[PDB]
Amino acid sequence: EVQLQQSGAELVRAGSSVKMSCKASGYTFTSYGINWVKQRPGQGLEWIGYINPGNGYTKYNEKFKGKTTLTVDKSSSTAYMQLRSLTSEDSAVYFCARSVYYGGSYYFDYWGQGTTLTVSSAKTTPPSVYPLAPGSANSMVTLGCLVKGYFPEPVTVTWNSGSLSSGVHTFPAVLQSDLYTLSSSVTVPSSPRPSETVTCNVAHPASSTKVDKKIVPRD
Amino acid sequence: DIQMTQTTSSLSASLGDRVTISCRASQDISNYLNWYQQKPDGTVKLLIYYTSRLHSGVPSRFSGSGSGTDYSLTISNLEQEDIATYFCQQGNTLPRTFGGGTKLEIKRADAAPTVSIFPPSSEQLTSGGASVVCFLNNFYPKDINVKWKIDGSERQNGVLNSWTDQDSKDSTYSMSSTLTLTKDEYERHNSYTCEATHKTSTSPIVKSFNRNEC
Amino acid sequence: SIPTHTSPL
Repeated sequence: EVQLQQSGAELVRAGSSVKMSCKASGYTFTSYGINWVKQRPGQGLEWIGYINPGNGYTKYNEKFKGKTTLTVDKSSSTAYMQLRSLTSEDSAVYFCARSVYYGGSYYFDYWGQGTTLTVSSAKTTPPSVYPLAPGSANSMVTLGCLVKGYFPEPVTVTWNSGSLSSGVHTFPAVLQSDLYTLSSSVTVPSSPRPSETVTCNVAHPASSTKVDKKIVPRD
Repeated sequence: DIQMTQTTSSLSASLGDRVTISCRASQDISNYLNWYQQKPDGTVKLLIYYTSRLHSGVPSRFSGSGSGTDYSLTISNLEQEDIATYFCQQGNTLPRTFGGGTKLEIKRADAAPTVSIFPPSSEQLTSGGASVVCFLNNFYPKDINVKWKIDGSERQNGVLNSWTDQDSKDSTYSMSSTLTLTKDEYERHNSYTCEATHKTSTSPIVKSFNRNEC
Repeated sequence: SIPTHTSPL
C-alpha cells in the first residue's frame, strides 16, 4: 500500500527556518515525483513545487522559490522541504503528494496527513481559565468558560468531567497575541445551577495542566 | 497563471441528493483536471483525474466531466461519508493551481440562534484584562453577522470570532464572539451589546448589560 | 500519442 508519513507538527520563531519530512513506502520512490501543497485556514491549496527523486530535478512555484528548497534522500525514500526566513504567512499545514503520469499530464494519487507549522515566538504556557456566569442584573441557562492565553494547541475541555455532555459547544481556538484563546458553553436547566455545581475542566497536555474551574453566581 | 474558480464556497444537500460541484478555469485546460476530496480530519484523497471522468478506486457514484474551461464533479447520490471539501486542480500549465474548494453541509430547517452575553470575570479583571463573551448557539443556516456596541456604538477592535462545524446530531451551527479590552477601557464605559443578525428574522437579536446595573 | 500511468511528477 502506497503511504507517505510526514513530519510532526513544528513550532518556530519568525526569521528562522525549518525542514519537514515525507517518508514514502509501498512503492518505488525514484519512479515518482513528490509535490508540496500548502494550506492556510484561508481556504485553497497552493502548489509550492515539485521534485524528481531520480535526478533531483526541482521545479518551483515562483512565489515560493527563493524561500523554499526541496531535496530528497534516495536511501530512506524521504523527501524534505525546507522553508527559510519564515514569517506569519508561512503558518499552515503543508502536504506532500505523489505524482503519476496519465495521458499527457500528472496528478496526485496519494497525500500525506500533513505537517502543521506554527510560526511564533511563544513558549509552552498554560491557559488562564475564566468562569462565565450571567451578569448580576429563565428555564434554561447557558454558562461558559473562557480559556485564554495558552500555547500550543490542543486543549481539552469538558463539563463536570463528562457528566455534562449535551448542550455543550467547545469552539475552535484562535491565535490572539501570539497566543491561543478558546471558549466553551454548556446549557443546563435552571434547577441544576446554582442549585448544584457546574465546573469546566480544561486540560492542556503540553504544560501538564489540569484545571477545574467552578462557575458561581454574580460577576 | 491559470486561476481556478469554484463558484460556491459552501453547498447544501440532503443525503441521497445528486450533488454537482463546479469549477471554472481562466483559460482552456485541455481536459487536464483533477478532483480531490478532503475530510474534516484534514486528510486528502484523489477521486478523479484527467478532465474528470477517470476513477481511482473510488465509488462509481462519483462522476466527472467538463471541457475547455468549465468542469464539474457530480455525486449522483450523496452519502454521509461524502460530506467533505472538494477541490479541483489544473495540471495543464505551471504552476499547478487549485480552486478555492467547496464544502458540503447537511440541509436543515431554519433555526434562530440562542444568544448569551457575559461581562468580564472577576478573576480576569484582577489581571487587568477584560473580555466580554457572546455565544450564538444552534442556528441554521451558518451565515450570521455579529455586532458589538459599546455605550451604544461601533467597536470592532479586539473582536475575535469562532465558528464550529455543522453538528453531527442536529445540523446546526454555533459561534462565539469575544471583545477584549483593558480593565481601564472597560471601566470607562457602561453598556455592552451583542447583536446577532440572522435571516431567521429581519430585526437583530440583542443581548447586553450595563456595568452600573451590576 | 501519450502514455498514461506508472509515472510521476
